[PDB]
Amino acid sequence: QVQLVESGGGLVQAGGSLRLSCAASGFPVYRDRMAWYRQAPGKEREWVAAIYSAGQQTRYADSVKGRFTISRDNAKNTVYLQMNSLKPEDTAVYYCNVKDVGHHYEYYDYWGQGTQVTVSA
Amino acid sequence: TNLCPFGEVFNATRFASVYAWNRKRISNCVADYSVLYNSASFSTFKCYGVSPTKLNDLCFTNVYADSFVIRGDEVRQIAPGQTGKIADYNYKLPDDFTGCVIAWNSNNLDSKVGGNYNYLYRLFRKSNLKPFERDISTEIYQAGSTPCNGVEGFNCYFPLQSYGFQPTNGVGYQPYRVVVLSFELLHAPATVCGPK
Repeated sequence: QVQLVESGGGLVQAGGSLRLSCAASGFPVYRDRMAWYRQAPGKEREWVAAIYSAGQQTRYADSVKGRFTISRDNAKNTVYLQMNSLKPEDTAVYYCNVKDVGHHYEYYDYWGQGTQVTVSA
Repeated sequence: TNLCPFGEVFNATRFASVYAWNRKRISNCVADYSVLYNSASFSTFKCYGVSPTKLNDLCFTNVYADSFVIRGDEVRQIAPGQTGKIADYNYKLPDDFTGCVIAWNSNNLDSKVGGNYNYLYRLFRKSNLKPFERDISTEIYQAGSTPCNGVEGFNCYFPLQSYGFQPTNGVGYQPYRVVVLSFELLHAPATVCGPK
């Protein structure tokens, strides 16, 4: 029932910009936490950004602070990652992520399929 | 001296998340507890240190009404001596509690088609809450020894979690509104008394 679909991405030159989208079905985008992660070739998947319903609304990994902005649209049940001043190190597959709790207090990590983002030197 | 405004608490349109549970002080008014207890509107109505049928005969220095939303199978944690994520990290009753825990299923008002995720509970905390302590901070929780620096990552978690209140949920995972009445009598004149 819970499903995340990433769209956007592709190839961009260094210094360009992109907007990734995460369409959510089965749950409202207005919730505790929605996150973006990225996995570069041969590397561990790492947290990139998150938007929160309580406290500081947005948080960002150090390497993207000041260059990425996360936001949500409730009418379209979508979360966006706007990526400016892209650099080759930003090349990765990007995923959106939520953490849900179930009836027996299980904690399940939900991921999308990922979208490829390539930034050429 | 005016009726106590219990309806302001029990019929509030908006209830708090348990982590930021709400407190209202009730003072200088006539309280009718029987009309609450005998209303057939509540699935839980239990008192510690007082009997529910005798509340109308009691006078108190002050009454506190704490209110919040949890899931049904967590109602059992709103009692002295209980442990669990709610009691440990969100709302803790003392061992010597005097008061009442009142709860009712609010699925008809707190469920949305598609899910209501507005209600949050604290999932991580460094230590347990003391009785009647409120923690509303929203800092990244440092689970390990490396500081988090406002950043999620390994051993670094956002501490609040949404309840996922779908209307089709099982009754244990349905939303329940909760009011905890705390009765204090000190050596001051009683301001909250029953009728007659």
